[PDB]
Amino acid sequence: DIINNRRSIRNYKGKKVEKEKIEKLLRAAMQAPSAGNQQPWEFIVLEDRENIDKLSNFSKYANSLKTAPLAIVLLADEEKMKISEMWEQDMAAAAENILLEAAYLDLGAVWLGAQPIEERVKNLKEMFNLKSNIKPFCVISVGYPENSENKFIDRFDAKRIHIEKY
Amino acid sequence: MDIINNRRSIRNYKGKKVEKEKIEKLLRAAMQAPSAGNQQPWEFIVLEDRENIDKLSNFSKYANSLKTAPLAIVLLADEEKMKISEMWEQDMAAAAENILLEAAYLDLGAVWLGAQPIEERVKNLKEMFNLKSNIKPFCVISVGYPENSENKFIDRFDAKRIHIEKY
Ligand SMILES: Cc1cc2nc3c(=O)[nH]c(=O)nc-3n(C[C@H](O)[C@H](O)[C@H](O)COP(=O)(O)O)c2cc1C
Ligand SMILES: Cc1cc2nc3c(=O)[nH]c(=O)nc-3n(C[C@H](O)[C@H](O)[C@H](O)COP(=O)(O)O)c2cc1C
Repeated sequence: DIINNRRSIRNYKGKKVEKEKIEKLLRAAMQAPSAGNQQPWEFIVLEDRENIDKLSNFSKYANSLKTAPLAIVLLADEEKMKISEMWEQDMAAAAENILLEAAYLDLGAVWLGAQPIEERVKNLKEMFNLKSNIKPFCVISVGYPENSENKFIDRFDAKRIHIEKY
Repeated sequence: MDIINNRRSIRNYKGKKVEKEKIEKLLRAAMQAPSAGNQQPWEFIVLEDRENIDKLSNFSKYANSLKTAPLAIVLLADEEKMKISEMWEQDMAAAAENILLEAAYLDLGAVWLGAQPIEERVKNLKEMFNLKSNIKPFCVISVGYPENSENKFIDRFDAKRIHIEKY
């Protein structure tokens, strides 16, 4: 169900995400596959609404943060990268696990892209005073959904399937 | 439902073919992934020909799982579908993760075989399938019924990775 029903939800109720749910989101992230099992992820968890609202300024497409009770900033540590070529993929897998787990827990979430847009990456580095080795990846805003639902939109397209050869 | 915890990289498979219905479900799962701009840039080559699958193992030094796999899915992205080309690898990674999770859900084993951005691997996949310039190899996923490995929970949680409010 969660693969079909997971949606980008950008509008939230007032109430906080339970600490037990926050932990489950982070556990889900850390179960992602990673190149070389390098597990390069670090996470900043925000519940301070003043700071979440400020964080909404990191990009032009991050307005969901203005009502979010929770934000999770996904970062990768260069020093942990055995296979630096594929760190974005590791982080994307972790992000997708968070999104799916959020839907499982009846939460709404949306992936707010950062890497590799320089102005976004720079904003996140500055906002969190990040060391040179700590690379911003994305922000996930999370809350209980307002009006929007985790409901199935059927995106299947058989034209994307090539049998044996392109 | 414990699929996020139990999904493992499975690199050795039984000879049993993956049922047509399960193949379709894997591809459906891929296509439900989020994507920047909703650009949905993905294309898939599905292989069940064992000679072609074995040949495909040569694309990388880390693709030996294909030598026993009854199914391979090559993930590709089309430049001409990209509205936000800066993020296409992320879209494709989300699709790959959906495949892997759906595989575990269906009692299958799978492993992500990285390609992009390793030039030799991408070049080998382009050549093997004679791809158009705009069709970019992303990865290969080998899939089958597990031989001597399991989808089981290896707990990778590390609380030191969690920073509260600030780094
Ligand atoms: C981007 C990426 C590329 C990967 N490439 C390979 C690969 O080429 N060959 C391989 O055997 N495993 C590959 N893996 C699988 C990882 O080695 C595996 O996820 C890691 O060892 C953790 O084990 P798990 O998947 O069981 O959690 C890749 C994983 C990721 C996310
Ligand atoms: C790499 C990536 C970056 C994204 N960046 C943003 C973003 O900055 N702001 C936003 O509102 N949504 C963002 N999204 C969410 C997409 O717009 C969304 O996945 C797409 O419209 C499909 O809708 P769905 O998630 O409901 O399936 C991003 C998604 C991906 C995978």
